Amino acid sequence: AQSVPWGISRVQAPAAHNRGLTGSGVKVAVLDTGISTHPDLNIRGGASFVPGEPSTQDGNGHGTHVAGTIAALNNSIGVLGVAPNAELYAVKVLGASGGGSNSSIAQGLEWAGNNGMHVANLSLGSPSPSATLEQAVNSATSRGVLVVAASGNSGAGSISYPARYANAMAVGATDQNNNRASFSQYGAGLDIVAPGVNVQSTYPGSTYASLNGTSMATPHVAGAAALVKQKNPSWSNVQIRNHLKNTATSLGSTNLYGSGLVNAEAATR
Ligand SMILES: [Ca+2]
Ligand SMILES: [Ca+2]
Repeated sequence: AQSVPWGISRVQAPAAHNRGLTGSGVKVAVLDTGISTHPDLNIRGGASFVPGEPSTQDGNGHGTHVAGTIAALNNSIGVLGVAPNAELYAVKVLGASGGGSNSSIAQGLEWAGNNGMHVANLSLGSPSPSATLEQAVNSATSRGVLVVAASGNSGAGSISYPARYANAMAVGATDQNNNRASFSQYGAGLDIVAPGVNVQSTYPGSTYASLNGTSMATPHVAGAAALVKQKNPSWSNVQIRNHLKNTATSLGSTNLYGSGLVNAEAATR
């Protein structure tokens, strides 16, 4: 039996699926710890930029979990993605420990741009600015990729990098009451928020797990961007970004919530 995780329902993705929008034909790169083969996922390709981890399989679990929130398959098992027909690419920029380098992350972004990805999901952060990261984000953006990044889980009033760079869309996390999750970083640069508490998704070993974090929120937004691109094939990264903010459900102060809660229904109206 297939279950619909609460956050998928909260961003109203099934309404968009009922309009026939499922992310078909949209290329989405997951820059993370990899993505493992899973009965509820379809991986179309990928690349690794971790020294000594030449495969794209996931030795951590984080990347597989993030991938399922974007595109777990619509079928008789498991869970369901915001964009269950999106084309998933596994771009390994983090090692099994969950950490990587600004150089691997930047290589991943360059790969996404060079390979015509439409959306790049970065459920990761670096605590400090890096000109290398910034130029990579800028480069991918100028080639046409929409970069979506997590605000981070320290609870502080400033957001992590590369989410804090202007050309990266910054996503924070809400809970089931549509309040900001205590850990979700906020402040200058925050664009939008999405469910990030008790998020069930796909996990290595053909299983499912629940996790918390802005890493879990971010793929809700990447998924929604995929639905908007299927409806509006000519739209640029910038148009998609602005339309998501414009159609989000306001939750209050932009400092804490950016435009508010991503709404897949209102954005594909
Ligand atoms: Ca499924
Ligand atoms: Ca930003």
